[PDB]
Amino acid sequence: FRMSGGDMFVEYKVLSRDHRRSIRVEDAIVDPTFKRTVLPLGWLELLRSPSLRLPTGYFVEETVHVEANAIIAGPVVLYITGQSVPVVLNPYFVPEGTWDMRTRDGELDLRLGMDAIEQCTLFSELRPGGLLYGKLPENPNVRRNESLRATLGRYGMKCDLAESPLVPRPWTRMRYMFIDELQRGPKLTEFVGHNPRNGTPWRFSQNTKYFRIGIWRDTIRRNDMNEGLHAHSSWQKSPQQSVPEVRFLAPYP
Amino acid sequence: ANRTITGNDGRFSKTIMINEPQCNQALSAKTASELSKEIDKATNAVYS
Amino acid sequence: MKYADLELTTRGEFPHGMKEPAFVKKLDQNIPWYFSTYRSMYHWPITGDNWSDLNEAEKHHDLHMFYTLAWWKLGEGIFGVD
Amino acid sequence: EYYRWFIQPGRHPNPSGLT
Amino acid sequence: WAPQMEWGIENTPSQEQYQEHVPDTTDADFRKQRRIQSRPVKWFYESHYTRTGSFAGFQPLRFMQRRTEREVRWPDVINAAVQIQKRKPAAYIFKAIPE
Amino acid sequence: DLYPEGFQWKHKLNTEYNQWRSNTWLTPDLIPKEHRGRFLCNFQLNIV
Amino acid sequence: GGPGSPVRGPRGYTAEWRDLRNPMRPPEFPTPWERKYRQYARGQHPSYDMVYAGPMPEIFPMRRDFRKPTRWDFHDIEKQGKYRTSGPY
Amino acid sequence: AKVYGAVPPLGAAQGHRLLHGKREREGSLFAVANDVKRDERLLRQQLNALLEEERMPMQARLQRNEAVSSHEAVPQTPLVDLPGVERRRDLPADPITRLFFQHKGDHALYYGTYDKPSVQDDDRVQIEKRVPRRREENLYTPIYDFCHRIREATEQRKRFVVVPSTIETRGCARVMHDHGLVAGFRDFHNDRAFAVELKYFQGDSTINVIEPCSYDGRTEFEWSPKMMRRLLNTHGIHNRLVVYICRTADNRIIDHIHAVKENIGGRGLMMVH
Amino acid sequence: MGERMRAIIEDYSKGFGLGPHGHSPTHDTIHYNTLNAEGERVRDLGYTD
Amino acid sequence: MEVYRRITERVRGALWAHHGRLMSERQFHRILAFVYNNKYEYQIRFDRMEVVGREWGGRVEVVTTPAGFLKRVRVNPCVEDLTLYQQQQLILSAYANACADGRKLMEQAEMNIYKQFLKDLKPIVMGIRDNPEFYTVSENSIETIGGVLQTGDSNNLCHTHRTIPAAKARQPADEVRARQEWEQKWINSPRGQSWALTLRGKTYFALHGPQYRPRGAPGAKKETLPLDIPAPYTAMDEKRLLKKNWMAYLDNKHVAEVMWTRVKIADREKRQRLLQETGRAWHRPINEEAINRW
Amino acid sequence: WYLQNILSLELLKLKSKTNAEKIATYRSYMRSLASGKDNTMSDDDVIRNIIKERWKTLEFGDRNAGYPCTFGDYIQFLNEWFKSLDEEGMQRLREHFDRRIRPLLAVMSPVDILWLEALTQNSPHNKEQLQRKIAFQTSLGTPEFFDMSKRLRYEINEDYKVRDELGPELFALWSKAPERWPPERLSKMYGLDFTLVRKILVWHHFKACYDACVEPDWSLPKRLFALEWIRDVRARKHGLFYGKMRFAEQKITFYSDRFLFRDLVNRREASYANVWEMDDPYRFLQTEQDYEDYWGDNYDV
Amino acid sequence: CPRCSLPYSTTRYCGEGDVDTPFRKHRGRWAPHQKWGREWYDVVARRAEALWYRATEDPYFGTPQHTQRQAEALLKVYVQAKQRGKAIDFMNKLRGSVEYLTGDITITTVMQESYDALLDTTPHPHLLTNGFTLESDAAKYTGEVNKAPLSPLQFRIDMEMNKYRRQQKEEGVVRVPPALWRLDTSAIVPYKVD
Amino acid sequence: KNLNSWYTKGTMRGGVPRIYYAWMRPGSFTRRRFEKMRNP
Amino acid sequence: REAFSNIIAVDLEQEGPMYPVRVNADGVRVLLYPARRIVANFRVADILCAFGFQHAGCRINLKATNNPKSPTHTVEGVFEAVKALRSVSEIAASRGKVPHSLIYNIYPYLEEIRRRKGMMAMHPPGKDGLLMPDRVVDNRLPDHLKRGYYDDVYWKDFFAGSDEHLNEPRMGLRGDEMRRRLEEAQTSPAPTT
Amino acid sequence: YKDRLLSKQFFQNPQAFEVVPDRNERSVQFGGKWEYQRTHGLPTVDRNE
Ligand SMILES: [Zn+2]
Repeated sequence: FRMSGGDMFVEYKVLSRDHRRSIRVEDAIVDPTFKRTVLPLGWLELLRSPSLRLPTGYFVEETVHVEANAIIAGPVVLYITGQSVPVVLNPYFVPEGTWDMRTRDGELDLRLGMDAIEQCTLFSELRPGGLLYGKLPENPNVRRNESLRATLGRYGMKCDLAESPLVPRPWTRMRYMFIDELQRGPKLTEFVGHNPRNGTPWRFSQNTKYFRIGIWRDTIRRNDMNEGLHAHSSWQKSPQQSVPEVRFLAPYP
Repeated sequence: ANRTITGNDGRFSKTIMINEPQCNQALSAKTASELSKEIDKATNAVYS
Repeated sequence: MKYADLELTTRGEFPHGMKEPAFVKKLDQNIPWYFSTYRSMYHWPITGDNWSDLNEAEKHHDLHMFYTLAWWKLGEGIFGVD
Repeated sequence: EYYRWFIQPGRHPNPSGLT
Repeated sequence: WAPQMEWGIENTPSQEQYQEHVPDTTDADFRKQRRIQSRPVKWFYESHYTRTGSFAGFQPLRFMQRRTEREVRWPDVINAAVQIQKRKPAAYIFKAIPE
Repeated sequence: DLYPEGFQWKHKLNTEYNQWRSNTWLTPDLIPKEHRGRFLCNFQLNIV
Repeated sequence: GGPGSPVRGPRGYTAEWRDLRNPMRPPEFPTPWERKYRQYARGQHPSYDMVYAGPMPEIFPMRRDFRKPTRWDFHDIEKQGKYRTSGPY
Repeated sequence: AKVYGAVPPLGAAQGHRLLHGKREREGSLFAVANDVKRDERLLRQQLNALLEEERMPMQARLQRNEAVSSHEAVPQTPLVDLPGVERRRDLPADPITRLFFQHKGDHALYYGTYDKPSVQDDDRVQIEKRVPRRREENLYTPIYDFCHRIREATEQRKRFVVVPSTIETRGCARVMHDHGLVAGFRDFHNDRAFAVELKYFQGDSTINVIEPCSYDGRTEFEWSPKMMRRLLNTHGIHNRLVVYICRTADNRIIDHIHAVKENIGGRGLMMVH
Repeated sequence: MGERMRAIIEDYSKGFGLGPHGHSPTHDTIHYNTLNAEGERVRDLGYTD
Repeated sequence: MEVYRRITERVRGALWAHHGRLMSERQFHRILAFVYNNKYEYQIRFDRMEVVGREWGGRVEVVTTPAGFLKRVRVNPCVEDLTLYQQQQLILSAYANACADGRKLMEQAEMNIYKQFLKDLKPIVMGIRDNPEFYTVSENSIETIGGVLQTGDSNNLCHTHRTIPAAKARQPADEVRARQEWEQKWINSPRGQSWALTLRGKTYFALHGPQYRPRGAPGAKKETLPLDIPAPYTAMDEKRLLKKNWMAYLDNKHVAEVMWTRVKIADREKRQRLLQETGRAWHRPINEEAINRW
Repeated sequence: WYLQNILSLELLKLKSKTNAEKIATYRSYMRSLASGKDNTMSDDDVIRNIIKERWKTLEFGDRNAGYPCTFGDYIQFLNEWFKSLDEEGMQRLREHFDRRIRPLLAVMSPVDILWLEALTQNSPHNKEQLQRKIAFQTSLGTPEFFDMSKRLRYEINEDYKVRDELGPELFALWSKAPERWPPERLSKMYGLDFTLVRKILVWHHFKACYDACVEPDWSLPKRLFALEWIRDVRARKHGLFYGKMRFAEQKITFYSDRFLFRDLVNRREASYANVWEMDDPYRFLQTEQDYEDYWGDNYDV
Repeated sequence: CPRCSLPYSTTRYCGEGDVDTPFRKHRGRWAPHQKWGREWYDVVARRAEALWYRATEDPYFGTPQHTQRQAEALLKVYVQAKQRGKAIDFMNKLRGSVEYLTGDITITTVMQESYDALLDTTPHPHLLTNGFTLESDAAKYTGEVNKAPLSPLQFRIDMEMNKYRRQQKEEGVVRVPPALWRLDTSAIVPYKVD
Repeated sequence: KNLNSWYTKGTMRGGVPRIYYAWMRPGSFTRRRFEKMRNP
Repeated sequence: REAFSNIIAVDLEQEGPMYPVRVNADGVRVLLYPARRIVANFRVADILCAFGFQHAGCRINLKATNNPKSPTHTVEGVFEAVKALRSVSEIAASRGKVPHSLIYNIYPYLEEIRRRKGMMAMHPPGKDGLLMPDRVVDNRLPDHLKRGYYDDVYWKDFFAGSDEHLNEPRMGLRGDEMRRRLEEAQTSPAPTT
Repeated sequence: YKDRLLSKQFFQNPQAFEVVPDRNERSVQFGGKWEYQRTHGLPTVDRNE
C-alpha cells in the first residue's frame, strides 16, 4: 500500500486453497476497471495443490473467452499485506499468446481486480473521496470531477461531525466499559434445572407456596436457623439477597 | 539409550548423573550430545 | 411531543420484586417432595441463530428498562462524586 | 383496563358482583 | 450454529410435557412463558446455513428415564419424578344435550 | 492451586462481612469460635 | 485396517537410494512451497495446540435477564392450588 | 511488479488441454474404458497416499526428516571403532549402602531364574515364593503378591519395598514410575526380587489403591479395545486418571492409554490410581 | 477493630532499605536494635552541638 | 527487557524513598512498553536490510538478515567435492560470520535505543534530584533511631556535592529559553542571513524547524520546554489512591518499598563483588562484628 | 422543570469564593504541598453535586401546590421521550442503565424498601414515619454506610482504572496502520494476565471505533482469541453441546513437567525474514480443518 | 390482519377459512384479529431485511449482486410500513453501495418521490412535517387556535443557546463574541398551514 | 465420536439452585498475595 | 454446632468425582462414582445437591434392604465418602505431573520465548543496569534562601505554610493564614483554660 | 486523509452532519451481514510514508 504516480501499489501473496504453494508479488496496481483479477497461465500448475478435500487442484476449472482464450481456475486464496481478511478468487489464467504480461526487466504488470478489491477494506476507497474514485469508469451515477464536499452536500451534508447541538457527540456513545475483573470481581452465577446452560439463573421468588411458611417462620424467629425449603428462594434474612448477577468477590459490600 | 546419563526427578528438583566409571567419566561425541540434550531439557522443564 | 392534563391517583407499587408476601398458616399441599422432585422440559437458550420476526429478548429488555427507569427516576440524583 | 389506575387495591366495592 | 434441539419447551406437545391437555394457542400462553407467537415458515426468513440439523440422542428426563423407581417409599402418594400431575376433580360436569 | 487466596479484603471486618452476606451472623452461639466470622453464604438446615 | 486385519507382509546401494537427495542440494523442481507449510511438514513449526487456549472471556455483557413470570410467582396464593397448578411450568 | 518463488513467470511451451481445445480423438471404446480405469486408479492411489501421509505419526515424520537430512549421495560404509563403545552401561549403585548388589550384565551365565535363583545377595533375606497349601486356597500370583506388598508398604508408610522380579512385575513398576505413582524402581540383577522406592504427598500417599486383575493364575482375563476405551470415556469426558496395566501378544507391558492409542488388546494385570 | 488497626499500623510503620549492617530490617537471620541497643545508644549520645 | 526494567524499578524506588511519592503501575509499564516498541521498530527497519558472511576466502557466501534468517547461499563447486560434514561446518561458519556482523549492527542500534531511553527518562530523575529538599548520606555511615552518625573515613578526602544552585529560580526551562533567544539573535544578526542562505542554515532549518512543517506532516510542530515534574511538589498517584481506597495505597507503597530494597541489595552485592575482585574482601564472611553486633 | 433546573446553566449562581480562598485554591491546584487539606473539591464536583441535589429534591404532587410537576406529567414526558428515542438514543440509554441502575438492582436489599418507595413516593404520612424510623436506624448505625449509593465504593485492580482505560493507548499511531501493531505491542502496555490484557485491547479498539464513528471490526475478538475460538469450536464438535467450554467439562490428562521441550526448541530456534511473518495473526491455522474451524462463522469467506 | 392477512369486516378470528392455518391446532383456540401498529410495521421491516439478506446469501436462487428491482421493492416496503429513519438509512446505504458506484443499480425518480412523500407524511423527531395537523383542543395549552404549536425562530434561539451550553460544558469557559455580532434570522420562514 | 452429549446432563431438582464455576475457583480468582508482593 | 464444627468442603472445578471411591463409616459400604446425572437415593441425592455436585452417583450397601440401615448411617456414610474424595488438581500434584487443563498458563512464556528473536534479545553493550552511589549529594538550603528561591519560575512565597518543607512552618505566611490556625487551635479548648 | 475520514463518517452516520437530525435506525447492508469486513477501520496512510 503506497501512492506513487496516481495508483495504488500493493504487495500480496497468492496461495493454494490448502496453503501449500505460495507466490508473493512485491507490487501490483489496484485497478478497479478490471472486473476480475488476471494471472499468468504458468502459475496454474505452480498453484495446483491436489488436496484431500479437492481431488484435483482446483474446484472450478473451465475455459472462457476474454474463442476460449483464458482459463478460469479456483478457488485460490489471497493475502494482502495491508488487509487483515483473506480474499478468495477465481482468477483468469492467460497464456502468453493472448497477452504478454512482462513489461520491464522483472516486472509482470499484475493488476488487482474489482472482485478482489470489493471483498477487502479497499472497497471503502471506491466511495467518494477515495483513491480509486478518480479511476472509477465513467457512469451516470458518479461524477469524479466534483469534490467530495460537493458530493456530500448533494447527498445531504450541511455541517461537519456533530457541529449542531442537537446531534450528540460521537465520542459519548460509550462512556464506560464493563470488565468484570477490573471492578467488583466476577459474577455469582447459579441455575435451577438440568444443566447450567439449560436452566435459568432466577431462583423462585418469595411468593412460592412452598416458601411462604418458611419465610413467615424466619420473620417470627429471625434469631435462629429455621429448617425448610425457603433457603432456595431469592428472599434471604441476610441483607445480601440471592439474585442473578451479584458480585460476591467484590471488596464492598 | 546407552545408560550413561541417569536422572532422578522429585516434585521440583531434577538431578542428572553421569555414569561412565569404565572411562573415568570421559564423554564421547554421542554421550556429550545426549548429555547436552538432557541438560537443556531438565533446565527447560516447567517444574524444574 | 403530545401531552394532556391527566392525574394518576394511584401510581402503583415499586417493581423491586422483594415484597413481603401474604402469609398462610396452613399450606394447601403438605408434601415437600414435589418441589424437590419436580422436572420440566429443557429450556434451550439458542436455536438456529435466534432469529424471530420480532425481537423478543431485546424488546422485552427495553420494555422492562422503561418502567425500571421510571420508578428509579432515571437513576439520577442517587449517585454522586466518589 | 384503565380502571386499575384509579382504585385502592385493598378496596373492593362489590366482591359479590351482584346488583 | 446451534441446531434445533429436540425435547424442548416448544417442540414437545402437551401430553409429553405434562401429561395433560393445554390449549394450543398462538398467543396468551402463560404456561409456555410467551406473549405472542406469530408463526412464519420455520426456515423461510432464516438463513440456510444457520440450519445445522437436529439432535435427539438423549433421554427426556421428565418424560422417560431409566430405572423409574419411587423416590421415597412412605408416604405411598409420592412416585417417580417422571409423573407430575394435579389432583383430579370429582363430578366435573354433565351435559343435558344428548349429542 | 492447592492453597488459593480466597477473600483477602479488609474494607469491612470479618464480623461485618458475616452480618452483610451470611445467615450465620444471626446465630452467634451456634457457630463455633473457629468459624465465627468466616462464612459468606446462606446455609440451609435439614433435620434428618 | 487394525491388527485384526490380515498381515501385509514385508553390498551396495538399492534402486530407491538414487531418488533420495539431500535437502541441502537444490530441489529438482522448484515448486513454490509455502515456508510455513515447509516447517510444519517436517515437524519443526511451533505447534499452536488448542490446549494453549485458555478461557473464552465474555467481552461484552450480554443483557439483563429479568424475572420472567411463572406459575409459582403470583401475588395471591389463591391461584396456586393442587386442582389447578402442578408446577411452575 | 516483481514476483518471488517462481523463476519463470509462465511457460511458453506449457499450455493447457482446455486452452488448446482440440478435437477429441479416441482410439476405441476399449481405449476409453482403459483410460477411465487407469485414471481412476491413479486418483485412488493419490488419495490413499495423501491419507497415509496425513496419518503418519510424529515419530515416523521426525525419523524420516532426520534420515533425509543426513542422507548422502554415496552409501558410506561403516568404520572400525574401539573394542567397545556400545555396551549397555550398568546402572549406578552404592556398594556400601544397598538393598541389593547391582550385578553387572557380564554374568548372564551366572544369573538364574525366578523359580531357581542362584546364590547372590546372601547378606540379605530371600523372598520366598507364595505357594497355595490346599486346593480351596486361591492360586496366588507374583503380580498379586507384588500388588499387596506395595499396598501394605504404602499403608504402613514405608520408603523401600522388596518385590518379586518378573518381566510383568518389572513392566508394571516401570509404567508406575513413568506415571509418577512410584518415586522410582531398580531391577538389581537378582533372580528373585528388586527394589521400589515409594512416593508420598501431603502426608498421605500418592497411590490411592492397587488391585490385581485376577486373584488366581488359573483364570486369565483378556481386555478388548472397546473395554479399554470405556475406561477413557467417563460420561463423555476424556479421563486418564486411573491407570490400567496390560500385557500384549508382543511381550510388551504397556498401559491402557498406549493400548488404546495403538488399538491393541492384551491381558490385564492390575489397576492402580 | 483492634486486630485491623494493629495490622494497618504495623504495615504503615514498617521500615525498608538497608541499615548499618547492609541488610533489610526484616532479614531472616540477623536483627537490628536488639533489646533497645540503639535506644540506649541514642540515650547516652543525644543531640547537643 | 532486563536492564530497562532494572533502571525503571530503581527510578520508582528512589522516587518513593526520597520524596514519598507513588508512581502509577500503568506509568511504570508504559516506559517499558515504549522501549519494547522502539526495539520492535528497529527490528522492522533491520529486517529490510541484508548482511553477508564469507567463509574460506570467497568459496562460501551466505546472505542473511541481521536477525539471522537464511536467505541465500552461494558455494564454489570445489566445495561440493568435500564430504557432507565439512560442507555443513563451512555453511555454519559463514552463517556465524553473518550473525556476528548482524550482532555488531544490532548492538550499535541498541546503544542508540539505550541513549534515547535515558534521554526520555531524564526529566523524572532531574525533577526528583534538582529540588531544594533532597539529600543522601554515605553508605558507610551508622544509622540509628534518631539520625545518621558520620565516621571519619578520611573526612578530608570526603566532599559533599550539591547539584542545585542557590541562585533564585534556575531551571531547564530557563536554559532552553536562553538557547532559543541566542539562536534567534544569531539568525537576526547580519551574518545570520548569509548563514541561513548557506547550506548549513538550510540543513539546520530542515532538521530543527518544527514550526515550518506543514499541517499533516509527521513530527512535532513546535519546540517545547522540557518536562518540569518535581517529585516533592507534584502529586502523582498517592493522593488519588488514598482518597479512593486505603488497601491499594498500602499495596502500592509496599511494592515501591520492596523495589527500593531490591535495588539497594543489588547495589550492595555489586559493591561486594567489586571489593572481592579488587582483593579487599574475603570470599567468606570473616568480620561478624559488623553484622551480629546490632 | 428539567429545562430550568438540570439544563439552563447560564442562570446557575454558585457561591463566589473570596480573594484569599482563590489564592489558596490556586496554590493547591497548581502544585500540591504534602499534608494539605483534601476536603476542597473542584468546581466541576460542586456543579455535579448541585445537579444531584436538584434531582433529589424533586417531589411530585399538585402543580398548584409547592410540588413542581405531578407524577402524571412526569410519566407522560418520559413515555413520549422513550417513544421518540431512536436506536442510538436507546443504546446510550441502555449503557446508562447498565452503568447506574443494574448494580443497584443487584445490590438492593429489602431493608431499603421504604427508601426505594420514597424515591418516587406520593408523600403520605407513612413515608414521614418511615423516614423518622430510618433516622433512628442511622443513630443506631452509620448513615453513609446505610445507603444505596455508597454500597459500590471499592473495586479490585485499582491500578488500571476504567477512567484511564477510556482513552486508547497510542490510538492514532496504531489507527494509521493496523498491520504494524499486532496485539503483543499494545498488550506490552499493561501488567495483567493475557486474557485481561486482550479484553482491554478489544475494549480499547471498540471505544476508538465508536469515537471515530466508523464500523468496528467485529472479527477483532476472533483474531485475538483465535486459539480460544478454535478450542471452543472443537469442544462443541466433540462434546455434543453448544456454548463456551468450562473447566468441569475439560479432559483430564497429566503430562510430564518437561513435556513442552519439543515445542520449546522449535520456538527458540525459529527464524523469520520479517516481523510481520513472525507475528501474523493466522499462524495458528495449519490445515484445512483449522481453516474451516476458523472461518466457519462468517458465510462470506 | 397483519398476522393472518384476513379482512376485519368478514372475519374476527385469525386463520378462518384457510386450510393450512398454523394458528389453529387440533385442540387449540381461535386467535383474535390483530390490529395494525408500529410493532407489526417493525415485524414487516425485519421480514424485509431478512429477505434482502437472503437475496444475496442464497446460493441457489440468490444473485451475486443485488437488483434495482429488489432495491425499489424494499423502498416500497419501507414507505408502505412508514419506517422513516429506516428508509433514510436504507437510501444512504444504497448511495454508498458498491453496485451504485459501478452504476448497475440506478436511483429512479419514482423511488425519489416515494421517499419524499414518506418523509413528508411521517412525523419528524424534532420539527413538524406535512403529516402533522392543527388540532382544536390544543388551544388550552397553546393559547392560539390557528397557529402551529412550534416557533421556528424560537427553536433557532434555543438551538444557539444549547450550542453555547455545549461549548461551555466542553471547554469549562465561554468565549464572548464581539459586540458587533448580530444573530441572523432572515431566512426563518414561519410555519404556514393549509 | 463421544455420543454422550454434554448439553444434556444432570437432573432438575425442581427449584434447588446450585452454583457452577465459569473457569476456576473464586478462591483462586485473585492472587494479590503474589501480584502485590505481600508474601513473606 | 457440631455440624458447623465438623463442616467440610470439596473442589467444585470438576463437579463430581472422576474415579470410584469406596468407603465404609460404620460398616455401611458407600460407593461414589462418576455419572451423567445425580442418581442416588432421595436423601443422599439431596445431600449431594447441597454439596453442589452435579455429576455423581452414590450407593449405600447395595440394595436398600441390606443392613445396617438407619438415617444416621445414611448421612455419615455419604459424608465420609465425600470427605475421602481427592480432587484432580491434588491428584496431579501428588503424581508430580502438570494437569492438561492448566498448561494454557505457559502460553505467554512460550510466545515471548519465540518472539525474543532479533532486536528484542539485545542488551546495552556496556551498561549492566546497576549503578552504585559513588558520591553523596545534598540540596538542602537555609530557610532564608528557601523563602526566595522560587520567586520567578514559581509564584512568590512558594514555601508558605509547609511544615515538612520549611524549618519554620509559619515563615512567610500572612496575618489571615496565621490567625486561622491559631484561632482554631485556641478556640477548640475555649472554656477549658 | 481528512476527506477519506469524512466520507467514512458520512456513510456511517449521515444524520450527524445535519443541523436538525432525523430518526436514525439501522437498515439492510449491501455487503451481506459481514460488510464490516470491507467497511471497518479508519483510513490508512501509505506504508512508505
Ligand atoms: Zn387476524
